[PDB]
Amino acid sequence: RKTQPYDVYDQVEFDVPIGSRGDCYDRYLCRVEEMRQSIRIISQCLNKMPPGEI
Amino acid sequence: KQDMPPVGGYGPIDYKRNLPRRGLSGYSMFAVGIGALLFGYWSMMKWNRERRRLQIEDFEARIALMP
Repeated sequence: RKTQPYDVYDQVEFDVPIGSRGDCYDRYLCRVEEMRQSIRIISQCLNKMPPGEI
Repeated sequence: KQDMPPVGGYGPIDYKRNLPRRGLSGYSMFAVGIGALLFGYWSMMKWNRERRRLQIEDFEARIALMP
């Protein structure tokens, strides 16, 4: 997502959670701290939508 | 010319994490706890020390008669 752009993805800020040790319970803990990043973007992306065609 | 975004103003509501509340922590327990267990035994040592006082009374009638 941030090493390559998609479709304007570049203009919003987020942090990519990371784990400690390679077991499962640190692949779970991404998927909580990765649901608490999204609500940042949906909250950041309701303010910017410019009028225009589709 | 009817489109979505309002004029100005919003939240946000945060994403943050807190839900830590206690709750008698840190040796406050082990303090009340061992305090109840004792008042348990002190409530014994008396009932059980009274019930024996009746026990002898019961074996008394038996020996009273039975000649």
